[PDB]
Amino acid sequence: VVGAVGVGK
Amino acid sequence: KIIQKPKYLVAVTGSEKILICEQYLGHNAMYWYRQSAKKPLEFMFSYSYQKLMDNQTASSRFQPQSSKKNHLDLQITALKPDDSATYFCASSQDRGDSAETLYFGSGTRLTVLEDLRNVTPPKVSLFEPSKAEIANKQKATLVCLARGFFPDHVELSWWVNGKEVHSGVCTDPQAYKESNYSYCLSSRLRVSATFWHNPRNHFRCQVQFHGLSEEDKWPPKPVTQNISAEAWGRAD
Amino acid sequence: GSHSMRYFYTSVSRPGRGEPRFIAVGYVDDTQFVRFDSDAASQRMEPRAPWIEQEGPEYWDQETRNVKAQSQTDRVDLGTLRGYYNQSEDGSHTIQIMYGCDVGPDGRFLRGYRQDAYDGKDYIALNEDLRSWTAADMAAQITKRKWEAAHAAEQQRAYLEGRCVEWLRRYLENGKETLQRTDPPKTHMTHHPISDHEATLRCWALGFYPAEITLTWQRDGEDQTQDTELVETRPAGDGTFQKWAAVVVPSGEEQRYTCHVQHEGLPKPLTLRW
Amino acid sequence: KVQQSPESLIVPEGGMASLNCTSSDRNVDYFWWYRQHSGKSPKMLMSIFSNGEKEEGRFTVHLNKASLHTSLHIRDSQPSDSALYLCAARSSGSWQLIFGSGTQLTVMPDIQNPEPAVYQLKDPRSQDSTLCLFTDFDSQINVPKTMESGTFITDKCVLDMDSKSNGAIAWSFTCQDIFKETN
Amino acid sequence: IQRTPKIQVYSRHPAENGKSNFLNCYVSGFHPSDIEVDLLKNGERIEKVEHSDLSFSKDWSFYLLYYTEFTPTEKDEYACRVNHVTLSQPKIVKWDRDM
Repeated sequence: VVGAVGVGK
Repeated sequence: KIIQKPKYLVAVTGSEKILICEQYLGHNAMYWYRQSAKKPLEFMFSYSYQKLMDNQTASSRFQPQSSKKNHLDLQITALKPDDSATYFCASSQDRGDSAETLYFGSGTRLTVLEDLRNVTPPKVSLFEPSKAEIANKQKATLVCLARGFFPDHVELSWWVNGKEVHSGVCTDPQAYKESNYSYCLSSRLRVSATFWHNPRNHFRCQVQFHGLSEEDKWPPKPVTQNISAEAWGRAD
Repeated sequence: GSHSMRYFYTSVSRPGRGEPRFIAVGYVDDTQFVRFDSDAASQRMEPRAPWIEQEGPEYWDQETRNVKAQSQTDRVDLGTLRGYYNQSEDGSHTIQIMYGCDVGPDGRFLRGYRQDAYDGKDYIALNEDLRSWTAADMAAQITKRKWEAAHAAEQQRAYLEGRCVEWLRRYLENGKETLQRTDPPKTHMTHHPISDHEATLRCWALGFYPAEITLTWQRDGEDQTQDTELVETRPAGDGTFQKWAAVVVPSGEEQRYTCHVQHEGLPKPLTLRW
Repeated sequence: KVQQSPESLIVPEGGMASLNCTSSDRNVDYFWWYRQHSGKSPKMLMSIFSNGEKEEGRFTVHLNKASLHTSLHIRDSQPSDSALYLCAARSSGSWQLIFGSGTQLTVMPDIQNPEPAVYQLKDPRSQDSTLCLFTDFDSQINVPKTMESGTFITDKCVLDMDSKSNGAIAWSFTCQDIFKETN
Repeated sequence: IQRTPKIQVYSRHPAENGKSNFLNCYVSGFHPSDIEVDLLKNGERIEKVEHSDLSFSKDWSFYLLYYTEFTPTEKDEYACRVNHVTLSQPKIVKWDRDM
């Protein structure tokens, strides 16, 4: 499953 | 800076209302939670980038509106008294699976009634200090009473010399049920005996009732109004 | 032995050609098993190995939701990084992201990683302890400050040591017949005269899995790196890989060279001779 | 589901408030503690994203992830800490906070010299309008609740001028007996 | 950052005339990701060409596999034509089944 944390850069 | 309109809202059984939620903070996730007696903060809807991410509402009558940027309004159709609750909109800067914190708006308190004719504003009564308290404690407590209003859509404040004060004040956290169609609420303000003995000082209890807007029809309409009682200091 | 799960993301802004292209691919070891392409018709996460289709509809709806949210995240970040570097919107730029987890033979977490690039250069990377970030340039330090404030490393670590490892284990089990099977290389040799006095010997390895393999030439039992040619391992297209190694040798002496093949699927290394 | 204990807590001013929260969902990774004052919106107090502890001022949050357990410790408790305390959890890969049922914390003010008194007040805009004020009693004292219709007794209400004082109001019987304690 | 693609053209299985196979053109080591890849049969472009999903290596360079089903014959020549911003003119690499 996907799991990149997506806090904006 | 989450914006929720309106703060208080009366609706009739079977009608449809929009609860407005806007934020101009640049937040990418917005959410809806429901506050009731048994569930203080029940999750309803989660959106990221204007897309529905998750939903735990078991009624199709609740439809969020996400097509407009900065908004996540909540439309509720065929309203029932069971829907009465405080609806909290929230937002976070980052998307919902990565947010470090959620900020909550002020809430919309929704009350669904069978009959709009029961809506009535409060009568506000100001009770003056006891001479014995002034003589014994060198303090003076004024008690404000708000009775006979419906529904429980009231904000109570104290104004001393035209300036709202919060020191020396205690208001009941929740209105009491006087009957099935009537609430009452109380509060008190305590000051110094010297401050009360000064006849230049002015004391006012304000109850802001939230009732029907202008869209609701009426055959003395119980509208949003500030009802006040006031007293001046006395030398004595 | 060890196994890995890894995802690769690519987001490319394209002035004049619509919204940024977003491509996501998932691998277990050397086997691709899912993909997403923002230009495809489905707008869905799509299967690419038989054993991932063992997952029910909730899996595909939720992965599709999750990967499309990531594409929106990259869309925002493309604009944010343009501002950091003071770049005009009429230019094309690329964000790339790789992350994943390894497990050991016991199925337990071994390591996790996450690296991001901008325009083909290091941007920010999770450090090996999974507790902090190494940002590569000035712009990436702005990102690093935001990610520290949002506890991004702890959130990434929680995925990498939890969900990542758990789903890897499930994939390895569902895909056991192929993921945990080693395919040995089929080998042969070719000979190509290049002149009247020199010829090329090429050592082939075909149909092997996983992609790791070692091809080494020897002359008279001694290693040969001079006048040798090694090609990049390549996919055959059916899940196996191919590779060759070549050497230029004096004509008449071809039989004095040996090719040596090492692969996880071979009980002993193979020695080939023309 | 998020399980909080205890349901309500009364601590004295200056005391330790200890609050617990567990999740039955084995997938949870992060916890938040929110505080909501009455009539206000929930405000985030503490957040914790891995095993360990985090101290901010008088507040310490702990997380034991293997037990899916978080605790909030409030030292040197203040009357202004009185509020509804909501625990929230989120799993990696989930898209919202799920909140528990809350702990209602009451911090009783420290009353050094309680001088309990019961006064009668008059509304000058209306005759036969009288109510009783019970004031300046100690924080450990019970205020009677009513059972007859037409008669109302409010819960104790702390106001601050130091000089913090407790008070309760009753209206509808004389003033001394309305505030009497039974059981 | 501009990196020239490496190009290999080859068949999935050993070529045998009259037997269905797949013609592959593997491009790798390139950056940026925009790239034009055609498979040619006797100089003419082949339709229905499929490609793998964009991925990349430890140095961030991209790689792609283009492939089509085909039946090798004795007479038919096949090639890969690749264009990229690093290339002045398209690069054409013939398929050599005897490699």
